[PDB]
Amino acid sequence: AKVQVNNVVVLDNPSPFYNPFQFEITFECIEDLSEDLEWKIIYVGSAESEEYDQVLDSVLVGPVPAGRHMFVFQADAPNPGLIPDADAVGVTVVLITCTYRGQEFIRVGYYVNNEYTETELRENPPVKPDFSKLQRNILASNPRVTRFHINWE
Amino acid sequence: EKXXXQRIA
Repeated sequence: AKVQVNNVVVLDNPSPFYNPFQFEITFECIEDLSEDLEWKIIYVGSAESEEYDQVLDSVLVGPVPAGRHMFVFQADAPNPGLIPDADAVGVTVVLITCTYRGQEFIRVGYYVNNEYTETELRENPPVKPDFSKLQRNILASNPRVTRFHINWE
Repeated sequence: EKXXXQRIA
């Protein structure tokens, strides 16, 4: 792989549900790449259906200069109006992917736990989720890193 | 319908 992801640090975690995601990413480009590199953050609104995935943000750079690069990838929180009530509270997934010439070469997945923090709400959760009272906890210590063979030339 | 908790992979 001509692009290697050296580190991903999850920032501002845990945080309120409405806070933007912040991932500090360090990567190495072994050689100059003439085409475009695109990073994306995708929120899994529903483990029951991929139709509820929300692309929170995307960053594009091209050509890609060789060397060591670092940036904080920030994305606004998902739209709660598109999250099924059954999936709002509890564990879900957030993904960071990178593509080169449209080919996905790396996917970094985290479990995300959205939970109430006050006793009354944890003991009597409202039938309609209250996103203003949810805390997002990204399970940052163990991301699932998947790499894919792509054509770099 | 929760048995895709392998979306992280």
